[PDB]
Amino acid sequence: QIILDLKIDPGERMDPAVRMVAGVVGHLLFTAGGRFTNLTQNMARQLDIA
Amino acid sequence: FINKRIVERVRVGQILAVLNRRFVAYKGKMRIMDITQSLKMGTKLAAPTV
Amino acid sequence: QRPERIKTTPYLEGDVLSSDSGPLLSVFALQEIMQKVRQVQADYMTATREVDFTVPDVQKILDDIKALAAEQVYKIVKVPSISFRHIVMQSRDRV
Repeated sequence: QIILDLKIDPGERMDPAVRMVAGVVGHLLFTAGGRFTNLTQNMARQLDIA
Repeated sequence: FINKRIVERVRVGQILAVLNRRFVAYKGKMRIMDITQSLKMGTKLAAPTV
Repeated sequence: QRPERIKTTPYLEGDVLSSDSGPLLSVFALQEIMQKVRQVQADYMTATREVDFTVPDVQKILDDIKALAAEQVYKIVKVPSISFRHIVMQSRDRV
């Protein structure tokens, strides 16, 4: 009933290590197929790239 | 001499004979939005440093 | 008192960060939904009928629904209402 996407903010400034670690965390925190999903397809693509 | 028909004397029963064009109108409960500027919304990813 | 919350090892014991509840999260979800559409329609030109995307108070609505269950669709009286009346003319045997 609720799915997530990625927020883009030009004012945000962060270490790239945060994004690379979130890449690992997202695969262990979310479900993306089978019977239901918590993510959009673009969000899964971004997590895969991370 | 111009072949176009600019002024023509017509009867009152002939007035509504110019209705021969197909027009498409969108419903008022919908919305029309121009998203051309959305193609430049992005953020650059910085490389890890030292 | 529930058996699931008994802890016999200090592995699962940690610090309390913050709290959250039901009504707060309901209002928060409504605000998050409305803010996004308002921002999107603000950032780009749109042709549509004007709608003000406000957020109501859910708790008052729930209280009103709860109070609505105490109404009565019937009444208790001692005599019924009059259904027939009479008009007296100048006659003495007809009305």
